[PDB]
Amino acid sequence: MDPPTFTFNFNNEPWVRGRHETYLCYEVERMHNDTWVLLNQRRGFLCNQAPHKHGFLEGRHAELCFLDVIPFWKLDLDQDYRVTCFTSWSPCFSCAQEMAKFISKNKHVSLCIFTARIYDDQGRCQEGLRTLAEAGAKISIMTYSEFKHCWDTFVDHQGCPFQPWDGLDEHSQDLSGRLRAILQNQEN
Ligand SMILES: [Zn+2]
Repeated sequence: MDPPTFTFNFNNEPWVRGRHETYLCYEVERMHNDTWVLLNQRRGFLCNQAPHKHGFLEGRHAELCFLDVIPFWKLDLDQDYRVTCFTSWSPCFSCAQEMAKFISKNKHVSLCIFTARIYDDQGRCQEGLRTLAEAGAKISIMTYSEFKHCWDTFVDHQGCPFQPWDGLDEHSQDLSGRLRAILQNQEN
């Protein structure tokens, strides 16, 4: 892990050059009712690009890979599991359907996804976002404070301190307004 490894992916603001880049960072934790074990010491990353070794990209979603990663770890249903995924983009329609059904098959795992920015892939898909909030695990806008936590865990700040600002958080407040509308329509 490099000190700016997390900042590099988040510093993709300029990536708007006509190329599509996806960066996903996630962590896994084991929790027991008697005690809680934090495997934060280890971490991993997922990309939405298909494997280069087979040749040209064949098609792989970064968010979809994480959902398949849980079942690959053969997690125990009798043991509590807490998994968090850090991503900054909207999920593909195929991922929305899998995210809702996935939790239905595993409600014993606490899954939380933070999106720095949310863009609607298509219109009339507002219903998918509402369902995604209910079954698409818990989703919230990443705040600078939350970013600081990922900064220490994903990168060894030892010797390399991160200086956070309330600039990105200001944009999140406006984004929360649009997202609030989706949650505001939460019919009782
Ligand atoms: Zn997908």
